[PDB]
Amino acid sequence: PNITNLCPFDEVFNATRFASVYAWNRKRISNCVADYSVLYNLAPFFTFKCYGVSPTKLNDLCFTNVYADSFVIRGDEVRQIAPGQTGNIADYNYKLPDDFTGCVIAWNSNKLDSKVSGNYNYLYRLFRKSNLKPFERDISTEIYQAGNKPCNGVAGFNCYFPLRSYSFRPTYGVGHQPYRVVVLSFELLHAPATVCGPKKS
Amino acid sequence: DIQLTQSPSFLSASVGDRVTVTCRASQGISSYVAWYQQKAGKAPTLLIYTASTLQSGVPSRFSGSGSGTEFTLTISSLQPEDFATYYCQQLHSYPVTFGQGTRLDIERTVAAPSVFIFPPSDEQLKSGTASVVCLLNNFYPREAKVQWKVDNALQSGNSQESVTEQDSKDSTYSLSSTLTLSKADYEKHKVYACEVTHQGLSSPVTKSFNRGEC
Amino acid sequence: EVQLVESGGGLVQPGRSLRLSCAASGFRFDDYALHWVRQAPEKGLEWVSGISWNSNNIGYAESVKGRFTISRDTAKKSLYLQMNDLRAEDTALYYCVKDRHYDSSGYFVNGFDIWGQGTLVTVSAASTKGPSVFPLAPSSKSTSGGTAALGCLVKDYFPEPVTVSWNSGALTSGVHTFPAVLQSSGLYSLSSVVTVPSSSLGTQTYICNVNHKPSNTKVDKRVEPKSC
Ligand SMILES: *[C@@H]1O[C@H](CO)[C@@H](O[C@@H]2O[C@H](CO)[C@@H](O)[C@H](O)[C@H]2NC(C)=O)[C@H](O)[C@H]1NC(C)=O
Repeated sequence: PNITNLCPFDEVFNATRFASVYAWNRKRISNCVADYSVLYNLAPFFTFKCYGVSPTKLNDLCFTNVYADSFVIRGDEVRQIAPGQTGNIADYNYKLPDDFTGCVIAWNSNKLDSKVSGNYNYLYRLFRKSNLKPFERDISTEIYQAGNKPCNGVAGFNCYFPLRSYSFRPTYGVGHQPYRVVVLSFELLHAPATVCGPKKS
Repeated sequence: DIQLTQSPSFLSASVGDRVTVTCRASQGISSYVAWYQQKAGKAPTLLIYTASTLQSGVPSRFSGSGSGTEFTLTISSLQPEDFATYYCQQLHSYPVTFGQGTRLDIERTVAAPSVFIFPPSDEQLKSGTASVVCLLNNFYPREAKVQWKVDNALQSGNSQESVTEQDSKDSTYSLSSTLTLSKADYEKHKVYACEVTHQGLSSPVTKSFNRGEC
Repeated sequence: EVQLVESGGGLVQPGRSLRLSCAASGFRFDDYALHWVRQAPEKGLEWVSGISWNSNNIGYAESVKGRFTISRDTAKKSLYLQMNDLRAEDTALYYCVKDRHYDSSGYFVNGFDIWGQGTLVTVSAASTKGPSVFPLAPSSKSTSGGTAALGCLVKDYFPEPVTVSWNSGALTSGVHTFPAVLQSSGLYSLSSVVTVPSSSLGTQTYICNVNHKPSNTKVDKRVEPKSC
């Protein structure tokens, strides 16, 4: 149809700072025209594995709305971001649903998020009472006490602080290097057809 | 912490040549180094970062290289606005450390400085102070040496000097020496002399006067 | 355009505090690290302080640590460097700079991109006074090749640097005014001299006009060749 203003695909993929994985951010892309060419043209990235659609033909189809997320994770565990996988971030931080129709993008950031002394701006949750229903965020910082005696906000055996801090260093191997991840989640109900890419006539 | 040294403190050059500034560190800092240019009385701006990546709006003539504990900044061609000061910066730890600074100068013809010596004025004497001024004018090499000689005895620890900026017309420099004496000390000596050594001067030339001579 | 403005500088005395203000515009304040740098006159550059994006990593120089306080406020887009226990060593020009990758240092990409014009801060144990002018009378030893050298000596003007003019600005060619220097006693002084051909000596009167704003003292002193 009509409408020509480009979607803000540069505010998310060029942002200097990415929010930590435990408290991720949610962005709405609507009322614009998408341009997926730039994504795989400019950025040298790996693992463009998308679910529910072939990466080649994202231009022809029209979509209802686009939801953009973003965070940073460890290198060896990037495979955990997929339905049916089990892991610390999958169980406690970010869980994908069984029925998913969208893509994931992951790229290395060893030249951005690496500190000689050690980065401490990125944190992940380590343990929780139960799993998480898909698309849920947590900001809780209260102590989870596994001991019978109530620690009640103190430090002691059988009690641990829920959060743990990453520490990225240039001397680490490729396995532990940080990776920036952005997931795009779609829905193909195709009633309004508002936010789809370029087509003529 | 980590100390950084600029190899050339001052380096003369002409238009269209090739120059290199060597910022040497003490420890191995990988490639966390940067370079800055400061104009005449202006806030310095960034030139290069990580010694390899041009930042923005920077002429392609500038370039950088280095590794480990050695870095070099290269200017392929010289331009009239390139005359400025250059600093190198470490970025490995947290107490950051700048180099002692490199100043660039124009290239020109050697000049023999004109030497003038002035006697203290009578109006100053009654105030309780005495001063003799040694004047150097229009010398192309910035470096020089001023030695104070009184009654055939070298003087030190009580003199100060100041150098003007390079002239925009003659491209020379001017140097003034200020020697401070008390009124009692001034009248005790007989002859006051100034020693000047310069590249364009074959032998040290002394301009002097006697206290009892007009 | 990105602009940084410094304010609050001036003259103070040892043992007293001071505050500054680095206003910022043209960029998002909450996604960039900022630093305070100082520069002594004709002494290169030197680092003072730096802060992180969320005020979590702060580093000071040894010779400066434990005396000053850096504080950033995103509500007013402001950065403040509160001062304490000043000495003469801190007299310098202060720049407020903005780092490019939201964190202090150690990362691969770092650099001071935008530098403010800075403000002058001077600390001293002395007070404003009037300058004393002693003319440099030309003599037979001050002339060579038909051209003579003459000037004026202004001394002990403390507060601010002074400006000098020759023949009410008529004589400008061949004039050299040396930069002001700090005498060991703590008072500023400089000399300004001019070279003129000896043919005009004895026929032309040269009077140097020295104007000092802080003391509101306007002194014009004649210079004539010495008569033996
Ligand atoms: C992210 O920022 C860059 C700024 O460098 C944007 O511009 C691209 O810059 C690269 C660098 O050479 C060029 O190769 C591209 O052609 C530029 N893109 C253009 C002109 O559209 C970039 O567009 C931004 N957005 C991204 C990368 O998604």
